[PDB]
Amino acid sequence: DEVAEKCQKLFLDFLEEFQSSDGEIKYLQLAEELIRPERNTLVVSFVDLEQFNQQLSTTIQEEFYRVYPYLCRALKTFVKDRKEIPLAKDFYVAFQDLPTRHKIRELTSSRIGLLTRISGQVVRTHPVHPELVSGTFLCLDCQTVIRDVEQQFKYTQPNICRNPVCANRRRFLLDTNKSRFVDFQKVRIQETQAELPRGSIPRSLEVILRAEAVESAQAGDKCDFTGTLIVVSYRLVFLACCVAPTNPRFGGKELRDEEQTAESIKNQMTVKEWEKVFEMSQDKNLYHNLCTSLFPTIHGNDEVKRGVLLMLFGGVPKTTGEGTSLRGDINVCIVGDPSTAKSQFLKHVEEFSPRAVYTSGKASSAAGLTAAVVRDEESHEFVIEAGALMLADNGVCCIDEFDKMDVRDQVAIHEAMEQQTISITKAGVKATLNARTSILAAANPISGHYDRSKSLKQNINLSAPIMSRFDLFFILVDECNEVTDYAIARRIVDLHSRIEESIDRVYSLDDIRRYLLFARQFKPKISKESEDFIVEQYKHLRQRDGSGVTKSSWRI
Amino acid sequence: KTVYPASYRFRQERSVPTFKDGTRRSDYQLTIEPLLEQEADGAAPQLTASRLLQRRQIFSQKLVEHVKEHHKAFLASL
Amino acid sequence: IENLEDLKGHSVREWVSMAGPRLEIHHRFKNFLRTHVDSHGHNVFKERISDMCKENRESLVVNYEDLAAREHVLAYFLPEAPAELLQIFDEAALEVVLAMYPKYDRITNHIHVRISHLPLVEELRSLRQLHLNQLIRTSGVVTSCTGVLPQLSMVKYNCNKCNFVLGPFCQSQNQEVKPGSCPECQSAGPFEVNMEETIYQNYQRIRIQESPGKVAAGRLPRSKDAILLADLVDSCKPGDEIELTGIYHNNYDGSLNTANGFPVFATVILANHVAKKNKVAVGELTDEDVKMITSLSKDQQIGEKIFASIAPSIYGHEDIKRGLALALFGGEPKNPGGKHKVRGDINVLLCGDPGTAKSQFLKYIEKVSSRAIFTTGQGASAVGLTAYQRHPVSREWTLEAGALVLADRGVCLIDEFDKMNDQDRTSIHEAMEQQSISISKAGIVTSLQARCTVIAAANPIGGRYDPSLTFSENVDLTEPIISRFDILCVVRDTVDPVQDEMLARFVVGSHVRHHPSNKEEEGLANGSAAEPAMPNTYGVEPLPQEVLKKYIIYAKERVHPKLNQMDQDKVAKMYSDLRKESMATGSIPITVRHIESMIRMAEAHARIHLRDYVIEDDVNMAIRVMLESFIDTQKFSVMRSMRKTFARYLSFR
Repeated sequence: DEVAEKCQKLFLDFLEEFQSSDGEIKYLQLAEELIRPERNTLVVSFVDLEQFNQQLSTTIQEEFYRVYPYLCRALKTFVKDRKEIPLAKDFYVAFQDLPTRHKIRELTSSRIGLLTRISGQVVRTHPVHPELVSGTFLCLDCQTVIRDVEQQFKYTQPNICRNPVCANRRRFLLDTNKSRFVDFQKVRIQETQAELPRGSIPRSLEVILRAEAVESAQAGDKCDFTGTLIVVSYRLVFLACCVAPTNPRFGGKELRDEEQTAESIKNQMTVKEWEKVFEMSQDKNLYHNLCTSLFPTIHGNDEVKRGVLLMLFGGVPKTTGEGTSLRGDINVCIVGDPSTAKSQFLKHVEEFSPRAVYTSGKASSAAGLTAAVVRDEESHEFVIEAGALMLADNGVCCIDEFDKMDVRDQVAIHEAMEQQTISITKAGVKATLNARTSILAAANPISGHYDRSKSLKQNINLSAPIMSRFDLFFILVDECNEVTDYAIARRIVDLHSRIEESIDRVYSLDDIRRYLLFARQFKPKISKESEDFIVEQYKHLRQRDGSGVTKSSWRI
Repeated sequence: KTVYPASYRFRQERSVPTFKDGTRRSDYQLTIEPLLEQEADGAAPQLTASRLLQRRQIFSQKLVEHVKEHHKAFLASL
Repeated sequence: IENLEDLKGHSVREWVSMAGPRLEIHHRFKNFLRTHVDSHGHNVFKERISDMCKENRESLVVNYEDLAAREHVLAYFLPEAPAELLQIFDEAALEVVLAMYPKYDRITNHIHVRISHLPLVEELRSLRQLHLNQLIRTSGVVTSCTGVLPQLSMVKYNCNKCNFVLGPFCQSQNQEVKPGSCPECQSAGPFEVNMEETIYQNYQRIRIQESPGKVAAGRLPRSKDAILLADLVDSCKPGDEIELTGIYHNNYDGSLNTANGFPVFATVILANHVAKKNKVAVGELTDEDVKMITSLSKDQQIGEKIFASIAPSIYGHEDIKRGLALALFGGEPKNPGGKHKVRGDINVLLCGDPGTAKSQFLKYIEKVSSRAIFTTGQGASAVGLTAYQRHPVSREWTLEAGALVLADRGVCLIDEFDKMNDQDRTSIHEAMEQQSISISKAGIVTSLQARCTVIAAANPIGGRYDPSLTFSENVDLTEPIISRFDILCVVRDTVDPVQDEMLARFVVGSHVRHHPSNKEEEGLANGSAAEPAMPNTYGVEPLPQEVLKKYIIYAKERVHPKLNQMDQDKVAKMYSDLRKESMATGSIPITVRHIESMIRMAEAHARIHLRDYVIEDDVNMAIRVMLESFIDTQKFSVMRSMRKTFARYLSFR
């Protein structure tokens, strides 16, 4: 058709007319790498193509499956003018940088041929498998070799041979050294728990990438694949191209993976995120004003508001001398409430921080949240399935009611608060991963309330090896005075009578999430006047631990 | 490379950017760029078994002129 | 025919297709087989012909350095596409063995030549579609193997139409004959099922896995299908780091081409040559490292040189770090008996009070070694241990392996051992008694070798550890598993104001040294360091990282200490002193385990100082280690009767 040919001649001039930063084109440096036959990078920016033409780029994303062979012959002709290339290796369009994102639940029947982008995250990982693209068959009737055999989505066989007398209406023969294959991966994606406000219908979608899109594809990648949905009996498969592991949903573009200077980050961030974190960081009550502005329904108890804010940040995963990362995250848990008022502490964090889960005691068995293993039904092979602790990486997992549970589940999670890693080798299948997820436990008393007659170790079910690996341990303060119920009752009246009017925060929730990425930028150091202050405070808690003679209650 | 910069020449983006690396998907860390004339096929500078035969003598002649230059100082010292 | 660099528009799989240049290439390799010119001039290839016909071993090996040195213009044309050059070369070997030995024709022919020592080695992760149909040398550890499999390769069918029986046919996994073009001039007739006219062909498949030495925390392992044909059969064992060369060729099925539209798209590797490596890794090391290790070993303080480097993150517990370095060697498992194979591995069982970080002491030895794994208690059981069923896809039987088989001659790390099930602790004794497992499944038995050192970390029952009880009863473990280790050095933490000033001072010094911001001027910027070395308890400088890497791959595979006969009779009468004194206050006597184990630590310390034979200085420092671990398993009140009496034995050097 003449419509597809018009979209290729004008696209060839885009790589020479539209400049980049200076008077050079970003595709000029990419042409020097394509000469070496092991790397085929063809990144095309969509936000820059609309500046030169808009009506031309409309038919590209609307009908992409038909212009698929036209993009391979146009880019190969343009690079031929730069430098002569051999005629024995093809390429692949790597169209990325799409500002428009589509939801998995937003799909109909005409989604094929649309060059869009799908979000989500991948859980299951499959090995590479080749694919017959450019092959060569041989007729077993007249002994003639037929070259240039392209396989689309079915078994494309030559119905008419070279001899116009008879043909082979059965099978052929796969060539050996005259057949080019392209390997791919048949990964299994999964809907993210931070984008499902209503309805709980989990499903997946077939995603197939290209040859150079391997390596960076392991169990625990929250990337968003980009490509075009292809329809197969009759199934669905999303043909991807490149990957880009970023933050869940939207968010920033830098956390604990890429490090740069301070002059290159200012050119990418907005101007509204500069003076907001500049004049407010010089105050003296910055650590206290962020406690009331986030929990307006909680009156009093300043010991639980200053620990939840530090839970998101905390320590950093350092590296020892031999190259082994130890700890680097704070853990806390409360006890002294029969699930009557501590439930709101886990709900405010689940809605705020998207990297958080929520489960009860009986809802989590032995595995499920760590790493589940089960033989596949359509492959018959022992695979490894990620849990809830692997999806909430660099975050915090919530868990309530620590009583209605057995003992086999606590043993399988002992390597989470001390090593922050998962090492499960079951059935000769190695699956050693890592996750920096803090455990936000919530212990519950035996008889519901704290008994004053019994000891402090007889009201809880936690033993010594469990509390030794755990970090901070708080207990809810219980006061039986006439002023406690008189002050908490006034906050309940103002909340149920004045709907959406009792909140009097000084900083909205839009700026709280912005200050989460600035903490992971400039890593603080240790002053030379603090080594003498830490060695003199540990000896105080050493004598505070041994109240009797040697041991007592909490071991420090 | 100093005694003969007419065979292999290195290329990288050190200094301030990223020190080569690149972090691609096919391993990139300090590559090498050969210096070979363009052939009649029209592709990458491909080398065979007969091309490296006389090419080794072009690299070895830098040592022949140095093994006899240093020998002059040994005879003058005796 | 002479010049090969002028292909004249041809490709690699076309210039060597005709018989033009083949005349000179075939005559050159044929005359070179009988006329071997090596270094001094010894024709050894002539004697190899008479050696391969004795045991019917059709595997003629040849060094690659010999063919690359005599013909400098042919060292590149061979690794191009040797898929068809080695097949035609097999016919040349038949014209040599039959020309001088006419009695060899009575046996089967088609001798497959071999090739060893390749100048290129590629890992099992960087191979994609660019290395298709390329003879690449790729190593890797073997996961499991398969025995004899009756592969359907030729089935006879009785026919009656022209007095010609149908056959032979092709039904193997390599190539098949699809209906529609019969090889017998496209003919077909009646069929008849037989019962004794079926000649099967040998066929086995091998699983290839990555080496655990290059596996980090946060990666997923990959598998590889290895298809081995005839000749090379039963040449590899599961759980052994060997080397197998093959061609990276695709898979050609023949069972799904009648119903499915796409065949099995997979990339396997055929069989060409095997190489069982252990002993060849030490012979290919560098030379500048052998000279620098001898200059530092002349001092008499090399014993504490590696003890101060174990776990440089937590200070204290000097007796614990001594047992971790001795268990890394594992001793030398020999055969001291005459018919019984006695194991010789140093097994250390750690168990401390939860709160002193016991698992961090094990994460350091797994990074400074060459092969080490890490598992938990609830993450494995009796299935994922050493061996466990079939392949329910097309009626097949293939056994699998666990984690102790793949960890050959290495150090295994097992976490959470006291919380293990009762049905699992009573099934691990078979692997820690003979270093082998006899799998008796489907009437096929096969023995292998698995050298492992069990290093577990247990916890006391319920709350904390109580020194007032015995170690054999304080931990929820059975009794037959305790009498299988060797070093039982345990520690108990308590409030001590006379030594708490070094704990809080060492954790704050390593907090800044092991900081990512400090590595910019130390690891990133060479020639600068903020903090020097930490003050050890012996005044000996520690070791960085590259010293421990080139330490276990040299001393362990070089000097082999033997068994002499010095003053070993003195220990006989000395053992009777404690045998009739242990029950005099309240303690269990010493069994025979502490007698046969003295040879283990005697050869471990002699390997550090590089001693060809055992010395009296090594057997003395081994008694103080076995006694300090046995006293920690009884009551603290009876310690004044054993330490004060045997004070002359606990004070050597």
